[PDB]
Amino acid sequence: PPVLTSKDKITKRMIVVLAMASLETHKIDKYVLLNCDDHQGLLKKMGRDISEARPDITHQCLLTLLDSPINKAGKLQVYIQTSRGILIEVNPTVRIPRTFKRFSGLMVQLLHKLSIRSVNSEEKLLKVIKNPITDHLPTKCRKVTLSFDAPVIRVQDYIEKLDDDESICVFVGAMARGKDNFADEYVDEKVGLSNYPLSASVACSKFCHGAEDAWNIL
Amino acid sequence: PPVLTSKDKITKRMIVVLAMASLETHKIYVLLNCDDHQGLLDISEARPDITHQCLLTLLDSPINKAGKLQVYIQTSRGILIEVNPTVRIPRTFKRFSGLMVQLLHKLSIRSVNSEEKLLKVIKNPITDHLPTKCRKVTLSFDAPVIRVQDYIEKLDDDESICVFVGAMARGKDNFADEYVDEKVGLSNYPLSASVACSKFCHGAEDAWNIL
Amino acid sequence: TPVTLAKVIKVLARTGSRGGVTQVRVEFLEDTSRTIVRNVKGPVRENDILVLMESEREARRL
Amino acid sequence: IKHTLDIINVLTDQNPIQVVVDAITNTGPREDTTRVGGGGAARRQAVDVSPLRRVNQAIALLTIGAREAAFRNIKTIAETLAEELINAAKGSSTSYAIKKKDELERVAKSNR
RNA sequence: AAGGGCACCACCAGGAGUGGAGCCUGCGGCGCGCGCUACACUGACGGAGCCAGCGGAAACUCCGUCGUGACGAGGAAUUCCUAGUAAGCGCAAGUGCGUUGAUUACGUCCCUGCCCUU
Repeated sequence: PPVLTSKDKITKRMIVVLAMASLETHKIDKYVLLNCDDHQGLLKKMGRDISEARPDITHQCLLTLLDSPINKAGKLQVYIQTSRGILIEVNPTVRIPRTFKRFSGLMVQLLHKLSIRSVNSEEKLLKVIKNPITDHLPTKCRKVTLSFDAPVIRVQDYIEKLDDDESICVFVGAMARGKDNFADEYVDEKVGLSNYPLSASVACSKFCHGAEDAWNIL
Repeated sequence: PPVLTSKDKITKRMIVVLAMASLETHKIYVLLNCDDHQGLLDISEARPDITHQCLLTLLDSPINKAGKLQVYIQTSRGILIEVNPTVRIPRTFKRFSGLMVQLLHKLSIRSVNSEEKLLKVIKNPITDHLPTKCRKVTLSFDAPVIRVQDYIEKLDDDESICVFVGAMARGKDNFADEYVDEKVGLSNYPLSASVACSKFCHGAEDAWNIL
Repeated sequence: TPVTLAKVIKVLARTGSRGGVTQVRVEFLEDTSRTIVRNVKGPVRENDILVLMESEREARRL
Repeated sequence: IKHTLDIINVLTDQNPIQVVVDAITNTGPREDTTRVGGGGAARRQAVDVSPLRRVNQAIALLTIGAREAAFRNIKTIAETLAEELINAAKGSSTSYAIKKKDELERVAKSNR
């Protein structure tokens, strides 16, 4: 089961980009991720970043995606895209840390070193890469933005319409609120998935489920 | 969307019961959990994050928003909790724990205004709280895989569906055997508890034309 | 596709535009009758092929 | 170049120089997109492109194709250039330049 | 306010980078700049061919052998740039020289600046 990366420009696959992700280190003399639990005090004092500190959402989404069959089947890769404009590629075989405390440690280290390397292997597990995301994407790739205010779709149907050699890239806002335009400049359209507002993770399961159904994944 | 409770024994709903949930308070109180109490200790009996993970995964679902879902939690020490479909569970584990600890001490979480109980410890067994027409199933890697959409469509127009999922990192699928009709698998790959939850929610959302 | 080829007559001498893009009056080359104002991207002098798909578009300062 | 031409001719008779010309012929874009103002969240506007640029960019595309096209592999530029020139001198979605042109263009019909 | 102008410390279209590693070296302080060496098959090794200028050179060519077996090609930022030039290459002299040799620009006032006149 060949591991999918940006280097491969041909394979048909599903890509999720967790746009607008809240990852930021915090000094204190030790480092941690800026996050609404520890730093709601500080954030308010400064009078900003009100919910600009939700790295947990990213964490949730990641577990949700990598834990998914479509990932296990090797038909999915993920990318991150930080509020501050940092882009990350996520090796699909990475067993991301289960808890947020351990997640934080590792994201703090990834951000400072720009990559996370397997202790025995020379392929990275996470890698900071250069914008724009559209260089690293497959050549024939449909690009959409998930949005509550966009026309609702059935993902299974939305997917069966894709050319047999055409990938699908979905941008999810990994955040608590905000305009869904974090990607207007790249996408072909925006779609809704439910008549109910969803959380990023749920949008993500919903979409994986759908691809899993349509691409025959159990 | 009128709220589903154990009293309503007629309506056709989906019920997920998070079994072997790790909710053991630790006197210092806070929730016992790997991160902090790694050192103090077997880590498997202390994975409340999994529960917290699933609660978000479950309550955030379109099916709960359509109010045809019901969550129950049954810990590894046999404590039983009914979750109110309309509760907006805390998003962060920390806040989750504060609340979860309180609920175990007080036996219920009350809304600061409404008479409703956002969370409640109820008495066993879980069978005395489910609907009277209700299929009992256990999720298991070690069982015949199924399409959730197909399975749901075979249900009587009145028959509810209650799945037992293990909110644990590892272990035997026996936790509900005294209650289950049948054990089944949702995948060829082994899944995390929360992922297994999505699968079912989503398959049944599909089956039930949600939405 | 009903692709239609055109020939430049007059690149404009005084304009107003964003840099890079220039407006061109084209003769239509199937008939000599139609003439359009269009927008080109690359550096363009007179008397050449233009590939057209959308046939009117009547564009303006961009 | 000499080698490539030979490889191309072995893989279709033809003038490989006809093959070259074609790849350049059916590669150039029709409507390229400019970065209009937008008002902040910029929106691209559907410009037509010059024949000199069409040629210029084509050549660009096919060589960056071959060069970067067949990187870590078991092939020679002569080969991967024959591959990129043959695939493009016919059009069959096997070519990194054809795929790219069709996407630049799909984008243009969007800005109309 | 108006009309002209000029400019990659402007824009329109690219190249080469710098900002990543260790080390060398200067500067600060008690982080910054110039560099050197690096992470193969458009290669390496062996024959062989064999060509400069300033004061039988190397890259390179051909014929063979080998056969994919800290740093894994550099974050946010950001510099300079229009032909024998850029880059590559080595050579003499204490900065010069030649060899191989390009892609892109030669456009505009949309933007940021300045200048002119009103």
